[PDB]
Amino acid sequence: ETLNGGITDMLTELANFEKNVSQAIHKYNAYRKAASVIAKYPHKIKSGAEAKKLPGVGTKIAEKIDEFLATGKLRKLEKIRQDDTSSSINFLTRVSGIGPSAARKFVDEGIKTLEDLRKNEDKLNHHQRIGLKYFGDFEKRIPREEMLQMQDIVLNEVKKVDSEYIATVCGSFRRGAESSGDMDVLLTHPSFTSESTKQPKLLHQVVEQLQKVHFITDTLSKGETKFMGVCQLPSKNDEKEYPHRRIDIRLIPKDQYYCGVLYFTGSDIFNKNMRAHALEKGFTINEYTIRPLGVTGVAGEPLPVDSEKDIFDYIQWKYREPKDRSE
DNA sequence: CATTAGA
DNA sequence: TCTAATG
Ligand SMILES: [Mn+2]
Ligand SMILES: [Mn+2]
Ligand code: NA
Ligand code: NA
Repeated sequence: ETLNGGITDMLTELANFEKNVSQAIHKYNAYRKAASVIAKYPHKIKSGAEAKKLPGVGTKIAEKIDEFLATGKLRKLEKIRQDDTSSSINFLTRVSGIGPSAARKFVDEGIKTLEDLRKNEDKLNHHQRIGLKYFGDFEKRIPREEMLQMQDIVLNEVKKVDSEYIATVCGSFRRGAESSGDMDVLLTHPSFTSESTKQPKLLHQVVEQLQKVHFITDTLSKGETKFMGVCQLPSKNDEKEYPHRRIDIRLIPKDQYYCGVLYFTGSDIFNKNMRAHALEKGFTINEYTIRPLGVTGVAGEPLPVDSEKDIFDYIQWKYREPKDRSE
């Protein structure tokens, strides 16, 4: 957790690099498994040879480990950190819609900067355009103060469209969090479940509402169950307008909500931990359900849930407020 | 791990 | 269709 800190961090740097710059998935995957075990390793690593004793640690990494233990740095790391081309990819990548792939392509074409991106808006598709347009706004955290204003809007229309809708702004926002990356709203309706062969309008309607009143300003992607967009708080009596925010609305079969909702509420750790517990408690929990575990190894049979309570109940735990869904 | 774009 | 990108 810290006794192995640099080791891990250098390794992660290295790893990341294979994966983005080059396309060395394997090396790339090499580094993480390594980086993952050296972390669990309960003691301070004094040499490569020692690390080496680890699973995943080959001759390759040991070596790096030495140079790093030996001198406060790593050449290859030093070299990569420097290099303009690789530098450039880590950056273009910043744009929503840009990934390694395009980053490499763009680069090899001479697009290294935001400016270049502009001059060639044409080489970019709609998602990336939007990403470019809102670059600045995209990196800015979401003040809960705002988070609450937004939620208030969204719930407001939803209802207005159909009173039957059930919406839940999930995430850290849900989890108390002072700020948040983007708004995730879970959506479900009663006339929509497992079987009940869709109702795409169900997603569309609201999406339509939100736009009608200007909360939604752009669409990264709209399907029949997931909508990825851009929203924004009405710029008041002027002097102050609101940064453009990433928003994801998702449709759900009412018969999956809480799991869903459970799930997204996280925290990643609360999850797994909650998930690990369902196992002893003779179950299984995943994004959509919770099935009783049968001795024969595995088993099935979807337990019926009417709230996040039902689930705790099931696995017989303490109902944890979102607030304390921390770990 | 799964959904939407795209070309 | 594959293949990219975000979650
Ligand atoms: Mn989020
Ligand atoms: Mn999200
Ligand atoms: Na080994
Ligand atoms: Na990006």
